[PDB]
Amino acid sequence: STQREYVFIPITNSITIDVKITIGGSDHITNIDERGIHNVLVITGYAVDEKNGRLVPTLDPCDYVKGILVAGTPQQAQSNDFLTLKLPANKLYLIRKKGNISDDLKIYIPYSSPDARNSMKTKPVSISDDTIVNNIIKEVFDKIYNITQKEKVKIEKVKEDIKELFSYYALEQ
Amino acid sequence: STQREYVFIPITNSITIDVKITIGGSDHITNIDERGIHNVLVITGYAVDEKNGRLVPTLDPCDYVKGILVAGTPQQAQSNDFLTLKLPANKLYLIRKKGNISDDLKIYIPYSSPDARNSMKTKPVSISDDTIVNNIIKEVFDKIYNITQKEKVKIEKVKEDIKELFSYYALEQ
Amino acid sequence: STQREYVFIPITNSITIDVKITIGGSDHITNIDERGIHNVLVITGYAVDEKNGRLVPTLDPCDYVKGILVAGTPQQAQSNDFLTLKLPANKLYLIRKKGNISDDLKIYIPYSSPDARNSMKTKPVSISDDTIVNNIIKEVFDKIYNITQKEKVKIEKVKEDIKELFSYYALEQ
Amino acid sequence: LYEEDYKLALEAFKKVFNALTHYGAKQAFRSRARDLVEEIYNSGFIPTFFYIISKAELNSDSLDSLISLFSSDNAILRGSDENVSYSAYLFIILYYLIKRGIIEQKFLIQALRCEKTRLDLIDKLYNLAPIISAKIRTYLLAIKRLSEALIEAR
Amino acid sequence: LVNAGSGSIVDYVKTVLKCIRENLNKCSCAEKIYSNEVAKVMFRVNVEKANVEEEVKNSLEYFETILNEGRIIVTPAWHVSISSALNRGLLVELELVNKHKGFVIYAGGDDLLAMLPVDEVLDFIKESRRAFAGFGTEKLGNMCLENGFVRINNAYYPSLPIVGRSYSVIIAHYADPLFFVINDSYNLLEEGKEIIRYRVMYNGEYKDAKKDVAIFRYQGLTSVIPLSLKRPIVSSVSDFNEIASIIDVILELKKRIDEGRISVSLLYDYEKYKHLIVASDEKYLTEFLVKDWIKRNSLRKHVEFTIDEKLYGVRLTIENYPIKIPNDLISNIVYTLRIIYGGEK
Ligand SMILES: [Mn+2]
Repeated sequence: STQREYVFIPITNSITIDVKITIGGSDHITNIDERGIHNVLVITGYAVDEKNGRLVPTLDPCDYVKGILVAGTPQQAQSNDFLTLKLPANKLYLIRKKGNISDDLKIYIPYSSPDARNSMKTKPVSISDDTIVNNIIKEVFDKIYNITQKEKVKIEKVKEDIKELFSYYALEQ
Repeated sequence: STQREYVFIPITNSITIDVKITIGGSDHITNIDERGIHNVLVITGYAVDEKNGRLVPTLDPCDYVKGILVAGTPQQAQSNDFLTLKLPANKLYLIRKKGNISDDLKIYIPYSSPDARNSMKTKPVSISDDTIVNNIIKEVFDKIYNITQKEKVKIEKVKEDIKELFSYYALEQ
Repeated sequence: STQREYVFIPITNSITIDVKITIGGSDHITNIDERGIHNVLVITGYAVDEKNGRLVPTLDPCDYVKGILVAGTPQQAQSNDFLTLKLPANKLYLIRKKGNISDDLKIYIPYSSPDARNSMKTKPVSISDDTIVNNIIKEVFDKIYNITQKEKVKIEKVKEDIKELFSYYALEQ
Repeated sequence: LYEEDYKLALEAFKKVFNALTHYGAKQAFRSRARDLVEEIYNSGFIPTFFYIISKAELNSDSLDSLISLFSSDNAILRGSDENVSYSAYLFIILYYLIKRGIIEQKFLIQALRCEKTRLDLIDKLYNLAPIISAKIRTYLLAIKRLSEALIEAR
Repeated sequence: LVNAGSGSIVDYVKTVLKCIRENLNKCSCAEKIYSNEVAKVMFRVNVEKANVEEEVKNSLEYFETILNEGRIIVTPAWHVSISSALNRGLLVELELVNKHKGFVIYAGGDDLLAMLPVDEVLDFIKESRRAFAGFGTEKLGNMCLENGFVRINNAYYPSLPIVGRSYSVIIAHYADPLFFVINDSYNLLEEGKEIIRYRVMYNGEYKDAKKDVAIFRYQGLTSVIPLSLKRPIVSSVSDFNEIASIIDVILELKKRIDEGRISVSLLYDYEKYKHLIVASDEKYLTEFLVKDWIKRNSLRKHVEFTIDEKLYGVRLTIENYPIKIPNDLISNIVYTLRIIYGGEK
């Protein structure tokens, strides 16, 4: 088994360094082989959280929130707010597959309070404002994925698939 | 309006104590008017259990559990491990819809420990082996719902609307 | 060579003891491995002989007999009328073919005569009357096929295809 | 038109069928169904009714059986298969008369309950014998055929 | 539709279908379960993009415009397949007709016209109906009429069992003007198809169908035999003997009337049992009434030919028309034989 925690992609900055080591498990799956993002596990059922950037649960399956499959150890401020599940790996939610996996995984899940005293709604927004299509990448992809800055300098192909792929509904709360 | 709490129907009596007030406010979202249960509710991503019959959290793309809405509170002593949410009533998932909306409800849901220690194995479950199915009609829609079975003697109709509506998943261990 | 037994499959209640090599060797052609009946032989220009069932030698091209093929020898009181032919395990028109054979087969086939003293017109009939298929799956299946009833709790997946794949041309004479 | 009389015949026959419990009672009633309509239309309704009642032995037990049978469908007629068959036929006639509005169920059920009133019931029948004979023929023939078909020859 | 698939694509649909009212009504029900498509990609990968937010949306819009409005989508393939299947039927009933001493006047895709001797009518229909659905007790010319298909000796070709087919049979004197016989056959089945309802078995319960009848007429003696008593006609692979079973009944009856097993009065005494039978609804009382009517005019005492129970409660709901039709099946079984044994005077 290997640990695989999930992280979002917001226009704000909520993941700069939240894991000790950038490798974690002994083998990765989500990589870059010159054809956009690959083997991305995605979370359906939960929602993206902008203010106090977290993972918050709602009750509308229309919400699709694309992210990234990072791995490692949860910084030792979690597991009493986090909740983790361990599944037979045919229970993942992956899009843009590049080959299968047969390995039980320990999928760390963030958690936010559902804010049970308020009306919470979402809006369809894709990442825009190109002053923001170049600022999440310099936070996460450079550190975790060693394959970048060591196998490809053509980052223009990933400068495009942030305004179309990682689409998360806005909150406005 | 009310602080709604949820009741799904496993193949057993695994949800009977989480219905305390049984009346709470006045009206409901679920409809049962002479032709089975209309406006039935459902959560996606969870699965019932046998021992500790609460809804396990999963990122399984197939999990879903369906059930009825009943008024009250589970105990007003839990929610250290119970998930509660308020939403303005436009994030609903009424299966077999017939009616209108119920004014910005809060919702309670049964919840279990994701418990990354055992291989989860959930199968699609339906309703069978009627012996357990009667007593809950005398425990979910008789001592609780006072307009159903006080208006329509046709038990053979609704029992078909029941046997083919609550489609849920479960670990079976 | 590897001696074989071609079980003819009508609805007759007279297939009791005609395969005498129950296990005997190492591989029986007609195989049931978690996916139903495969390695199915169908020999054309023939039909059943319900009165002491056999494969009646006819000339019609639309006539045939849909029998199974295992390794056996009938009752050691024959080699008088049965069909004792060897072909190099290649010309076998096999349906649902998953693997090949030992490139040579000696098969003992129930083989009657025209016994022509009356008219003989072809009659196409099927297997029906689910007690019929249920009388043979205890008459022959448990005897030859041990892998049923213990490895497949999908008992119907093997009972289904018989009612849509196991035809036979009769005589009704 | 008298098409209703086949529904009537069927339900009355179901009654007097599942009432007579022993099979000898059934075969006796079969013989009654056959011969008594012949007698009704050869001799008259009143003579044949007198003949029937005389062989039915209307005691208190038999008559409560008949009344409960009008109502229940769980009653059971006992008591000397010849008599029980003649009483089954008496019930067939009275059941027609009731279910078709010739005798009033209240007057009749009263009359089977008391003895001053059996005579007045018989008198009331006599006063309507033409109407009863005219209207009951199809019903009785249906009952006769039903007995021939459903009860085994003896 | 959900079953028209196979293997794994079937599941691809076997989930995606109901997720409209069963689900969030839009293109996010399948996105969860879409992945079992992408669970086979990399062995000889050819595809350009795996971002399917369209082929889940499009395979939802497809079924939405066709279940929101519960029709089918028609294709050139649909039409050409059906027309071809009509041509195979053309061949096979062309062989059927002249199998008996028939004489085609017009064998059409879905229609027919012929003249037969009054001895070969029922047995003809009984097969021609079955043969139309695709079912053979026989090889016809050289076509194998299997269950559901018409296999040309290796070519399994689909027949049309789901398509109904009505029949209209006139027993005409040779010295009758053809003008009238043709008019009153065409209009007979013309309004007979559009007027007569019968008690049928839909979803297990009881419904009233309106077509797949087999009308007769001698000269004022009309009779109607239904042909399916099920809706759809053959919903199972072995329902192929529900079809035209009634004419099997009439054959087993007519075959024994003349062999001296059953008197001639079998068809003159039903006018004494008909009322009880149609006034009954307890099918064992009716079974015994029929058994008694069969037995009381038996030449021996030892023939035991019984009618199936399911042919007891069906009722021929014809309405508001000056034509005379008995409102219960067995009376029509009787009148059909009345016609046919009358077509020999
Ligand atoms: Mn027309």
